Amino acid sequence: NIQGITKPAIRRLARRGGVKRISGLIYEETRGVLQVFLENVIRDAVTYTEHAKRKTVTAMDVVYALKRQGRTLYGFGG
Amino acid sequence: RKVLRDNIQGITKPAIRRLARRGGVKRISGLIYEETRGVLQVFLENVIRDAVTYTEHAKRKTVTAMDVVYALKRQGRTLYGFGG
Amino acid sequence: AKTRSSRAGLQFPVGRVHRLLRKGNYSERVGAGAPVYLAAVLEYLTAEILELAGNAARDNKKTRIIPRHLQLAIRNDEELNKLLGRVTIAQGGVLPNIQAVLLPK
Amino acid sequence: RAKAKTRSSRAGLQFPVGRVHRLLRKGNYSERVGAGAPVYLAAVLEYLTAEILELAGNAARDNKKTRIIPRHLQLAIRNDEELNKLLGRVTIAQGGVLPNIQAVLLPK
Amino acid sequence: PHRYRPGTVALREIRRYQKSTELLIRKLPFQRLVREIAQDFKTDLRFQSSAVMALQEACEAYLVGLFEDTNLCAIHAKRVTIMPKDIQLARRIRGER
Amino acid sequence: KPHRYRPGTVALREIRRYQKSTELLIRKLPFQRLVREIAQDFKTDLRFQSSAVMALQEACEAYLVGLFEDTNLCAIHAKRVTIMPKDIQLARRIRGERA
Amino acid sequence: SRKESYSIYVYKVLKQVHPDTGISSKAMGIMNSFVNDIFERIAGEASRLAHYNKRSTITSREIQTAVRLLLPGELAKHAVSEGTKAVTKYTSA
Amino acid sequence: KRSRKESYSIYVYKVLKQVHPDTGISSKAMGIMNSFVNDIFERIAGEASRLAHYNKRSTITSREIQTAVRLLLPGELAKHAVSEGTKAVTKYTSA
DNA sequence: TCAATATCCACCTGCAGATTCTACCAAAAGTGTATTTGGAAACTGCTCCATCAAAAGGCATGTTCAGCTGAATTCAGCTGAACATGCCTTTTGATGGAGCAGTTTCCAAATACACTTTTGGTAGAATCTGCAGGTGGATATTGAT
DNA sequence: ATCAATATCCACCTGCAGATTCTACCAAAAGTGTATTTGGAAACTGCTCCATCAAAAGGCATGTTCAGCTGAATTCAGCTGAACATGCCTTTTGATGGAGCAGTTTCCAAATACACTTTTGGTAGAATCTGCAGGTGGATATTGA
Ligand SMILES: [Cl-]
Ligand SMILES: [Cl-]
Ligand SMILES: [Cl-]
Ligand SMILES: [Cl-]
Ligand SMILES: [Mn+2]
Ligand SMILES: [Mn+2]
Ligand SMILES: [Mn+2]
Ligand SMILES: [Mn+2]
Ligand SMILES: [Mn+2]
Ligand SMILES: [Mn+2]
Ligand SMILES: [Mn+2]
Ligand SMILES: [Mn+2]
Ligand SMILES: [Mn+2]
Ligand SMILES: [Mn+2]
Ligand SMILES: [Mn+2]
Repeated sequence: NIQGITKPAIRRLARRGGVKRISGLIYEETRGVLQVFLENVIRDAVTYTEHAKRKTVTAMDVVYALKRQGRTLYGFGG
Repeated sequence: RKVLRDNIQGITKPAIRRLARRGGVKRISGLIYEETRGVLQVFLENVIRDAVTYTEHAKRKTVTAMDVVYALKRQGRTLYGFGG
Repeated sequence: AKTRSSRAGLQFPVGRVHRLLRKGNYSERVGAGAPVYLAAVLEYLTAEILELAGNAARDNKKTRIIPRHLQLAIRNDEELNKLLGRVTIAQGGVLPNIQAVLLPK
Repeated sequence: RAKAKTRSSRAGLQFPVGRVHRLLRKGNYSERVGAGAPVYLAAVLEYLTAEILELAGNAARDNKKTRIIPRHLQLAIRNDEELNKLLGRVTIAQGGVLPNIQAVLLPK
Repeated sequence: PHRYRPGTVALREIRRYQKSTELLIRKLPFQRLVREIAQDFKTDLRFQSSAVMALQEACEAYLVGLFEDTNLCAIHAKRVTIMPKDIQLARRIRGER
Repeated sequence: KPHRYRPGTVALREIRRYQKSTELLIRKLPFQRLVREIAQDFKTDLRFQSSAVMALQEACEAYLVGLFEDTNLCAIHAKRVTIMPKDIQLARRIRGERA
Repeated sequence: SRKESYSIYVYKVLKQVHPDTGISSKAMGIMNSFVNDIFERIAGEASRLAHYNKRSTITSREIQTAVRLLLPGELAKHAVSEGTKAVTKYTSA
Repeated sequence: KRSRKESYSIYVYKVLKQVHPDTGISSKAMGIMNSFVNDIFERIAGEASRLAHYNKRSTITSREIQTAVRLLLPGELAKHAVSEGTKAVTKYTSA
C-alpha cells in the first residue's frame, strides 16, 4: 500500500528539492522514511484524538501532533 | 581592569585538536582551527546574549549560572548539572 | 466608551489579547499594558509580513496575496526566515534555486 | 484527630506526592488540579529515576567504582536506546562521550 | 525524430516544480496510506478531509526539505546522483537517526 | 635509530584516550577571558558566578565535540579521513544552525 | 456556535499597507497560524521570565524582554518600538 | 536566614538504595538527577497542561498526566511508566 | 553556422469559484465601585566575586622531516535519463444515510478555600570512607628488519 | 616471524576531600468543615464523512537506447602528524575588601472582583471579480549535421 507512493511522484518531490539525478535505490529508501514520518505523526494525532474521546481525527489533531514533532504547519488552525 | 582583546586565541590549536579527538577525529585539516574558533565565537555570543538578557531583566549585575541554563535551554541545548 | 485597542492606537483586539493572556494559564495576574504591548508587537509583525507578501504579489502581477506569496515573502528575508525557520507554510512551495554544479556545460 | 499519613505512603511511593501536587498548582499549568494528578506524576518520575539509577549503578560496578558519578549516568543513558532517545537533546555536564571510533579510521 | 540529452529534461522538471506548489503525491494513494497506519493505532477512525490534507502537506514538505539536505550531501561527495548513503548521512546529522 | 610511531597511530591513541575521559579540554583561564570579553561587549560592569562560567564551558566543549562527530561523518562521506572546513559547514547547514 | 480568529484584524492591517491588495482565504489561514504562534511564543516566554523571577504577574516588561529573546536582531528593535509606543499612547489617553 | 531551598535529592537517594543498596551517588551525579527529574516533570506537566487547554478543560486530572506520558516517553519506557502510574493511583484512591 | 523540434513567453479572452458586501444577535469588552495584594523602597545581613602574590611545572609554541593523504587523471562499464506506448487507477461529482461531534441541561462527585495542628525536609555539624593519585610489574602493541 | 621500544593495564596503598549520618527548627503537608465548580451524562440533532457509482483522462508502468556519470586504478606534490627542545603562563593556594545578592518589613499603585451596560465580532445570504486555463503567434533554447 505504501508502494502506492509511486516512483514518479517520489521523482517529482526530489525535483522540487533540486535533485537532478536519482539512484535506483532512492525509491525504496524514500518510502521507508516516508512511512516512519507518517507513523510518528499519525500516532501522535490519534493520541490527541483518543484523548478528546473522539473517533474522528481532526486537522487540529494533526497540527498539534505536527507541532510536537517540531514540524509546525501553518494553514489548518495554527 | 586591563583591556580584554583577541581572547579567542585562548582556544589553542592544542585544545581544538583535543576536542576533535573526543569527537573521534583522526586527521585534522590546517584550516579547521580558524573555522572552529569562528563557530565557537558565534555559539558563545548567542548563548551569552540570551543569558545576559535574563540577567538584565532581573535587575542584576551578576550572570548567575541559572541565566546560562535558561539561556541554553532556550537555545535548544538543555544542560544538566547546574540547573539546581 | 472607547476600546483599549483604538485607545492604544491599535488595529488589534487589545481586549481579546488580554482575555487570552489571562485564560491560557501563563501567569496568576496580568499587567494592564502587557495586553497592549503584545498586541502592538503582533500587529507589527503582521503588517511586516503583509507588505513583503503584497510586494511579492505585485511582482507577479497579482493583486491577491496567496500562500506562495507568503512563502516567497518569508524565505527571502533573513529576519522573517529565521523567525519562521521551523515552520512550514502549506501551499507555499519553495524558493527556486539550483546548485551550480548541476548546470549544463 | 487522625494520625497523619502521607499521600506518598497512601500511594506506595518514595517521591513527594504533596510536593509534586504543589508544584503543579503553583506552576501555572491548568486552573484546577485533580487528586490523582500528583500521585500519577510522581509515580512516573519515581519510575524513571529508578530506571536510570539501575543502569547507572551498573556502569559504576563495571568500573570498580561503588559511587555513581556523571560518567556512569552518561553511559547509562547513551547506551539505552529508550533513555537516549528521551534525553537525546540534553547534555550531561562532566559526562564525556561514548567510546566509539569509525572503522575506516583503524589501521588495516 | 528529436531527443534531449540526459539531465536536460531533469533540470526543466526542477525549474517547473520549484515554481509550482501543487502537491506531488496522488491524493487517493496517500489517503489510503494514512488510513492504513491510523488503523494500527486506534480502530474504526474517521478523518477530516482537512486533517488528511494537513498530513499530506506536512509530509510533502518534510520529504522535499530532506531531498535538499540529501542533495547537498551528494554534492559534498562530488557526485550529482543522490543515493541511500546521502539520505542516510543527512538524516543522521538532522538527528532523526 | 630512535623509535617512531607511524603517522595516525598516536591520533587513535588520543581518541581512545579522550573518549574515555570527561575532563574539560580547553584551558580554564583562557576560556574565562573569552567569556568575559564577549560578555562585556554586550553589557558592561558584569560579574559571573564561578558556576556560570563553567556551565558555559561544559556547554561549548559539549557542542564542539558533538559538532566534530558530524563533521567527521562528512569528511568520511567524502571518501576522506581529514576533516576540512567544507565538512563543518555542511554539518552546520544540515544541522540547521545556519543554512 | 462561535469560532473567533484574527481574520478581521489581519485584513484591517492589510489595507493599511496595500489598500489595493486583497487576500486568499488560504492566505488568511496562514496569517492566523502566524499570529497564534507568535502570540504563543511571546506569551510562553513571558510566563517563564516571571517564574524565573518569582513574580506573580506578567507585565509589558516581560512581554518586551520576551520579544528580545525571541525576535531576530532588527525585527526585535522595531517590535519593541511599536510595543513601547502603543503603550505610551494608550496610557496617556 | 539563608532561606531554605527544596530538592528531589532525598528521594533520588531512597530509590538508589532500592536498586543498588551498596551503591552511593556522588554529588555532581545527584546534581544531574535533579535536573532530570525537574526537566521531565516540566515536559509532562506542560503537555498535560497543553492537552487540557486543547480540550477546553480547566482541570489536569491523572488522565491528562497519562496522555502526556504517552506522547512524551517512548517504547517500553512509556508502557512501564503508565503501568506504574495507574497502579500507584488506584492504590491511592483505593483507600 | 545552419536548420528543425520543442519550449516558453505574451497578450487576450471569459467563465466560476471564491470574495467582498449588506444585515442581525449572544458573547465579549468597556464601566463604575469596592477589595485585595503584589512586588517597589529602604535597610541591612553576609555570600562570594574580583583581585593580587608567588611558585611550579604542565603544556602550548615552533621547527625538522618525511609518511601517506587528498587531489588529479584517465578510462569504460553500466546505472539511470529521455521516450514512445498501453491501459487502469485516480479524479470528479452527486447523492443517501449513518455516525457523531457539539449542545443542553441535571447534579453527584470532585476541587478549592480557610487555618489549624502535625511532621517531613533542609541547613549546618559531627562522623565517615571511596578512591585520586602514586608506584611496580606484568601484558599488549607497534614498527623495524 | 622476531625482537626492541613504548604504551596500556591491573592490583596494591591510605589519607582526606567529599559523601553519610545526626540533630534541630519551621515551612508547608495533612486534617477538617464548608462553600463552589466540573464535567460526566441520557437525549437529540444537523453536519460531515464514508460508500457507491461511473465514467474519462491522465498519469503511471514498461521495455529501449545509449549518454555520461561514478568508481577503480595509478600518481605524486606537499600537507599534516610525530617527536623534541624551550620556557610561558595557566594552575594552585590563600587572604581581603567590598560589590551586591537576599532576607525582612512597610504599603500604595495596580490588578482583581462584581454587577451591569453597550458594542462587537461571528454567522448567513447577498453582489461582484480575479485569475485559471485555453488560445494563438512570435522568438528561445536545444541539438543534430
Ligand atoms: Cl503591565
Ligand atoms: Cl485525578
Ligand atoms: Cl547508497
Ligand atoms: Cl574546506
Ligand atoms: Mn537491584
Ligand atoms: Mn503582600
Ligand atoms: Mn615558548
Ligand atoms: Mn616525500
Ligand atoms: Mn587517497
Ligand atoms: Mn561508452
Ligand atoms: Mn521528623
Ligand atoms: Mn587511579
Ligand atoms: Mn554594598
Ligand atoms: Mn459589527
Ligand atoms: Mn495564466
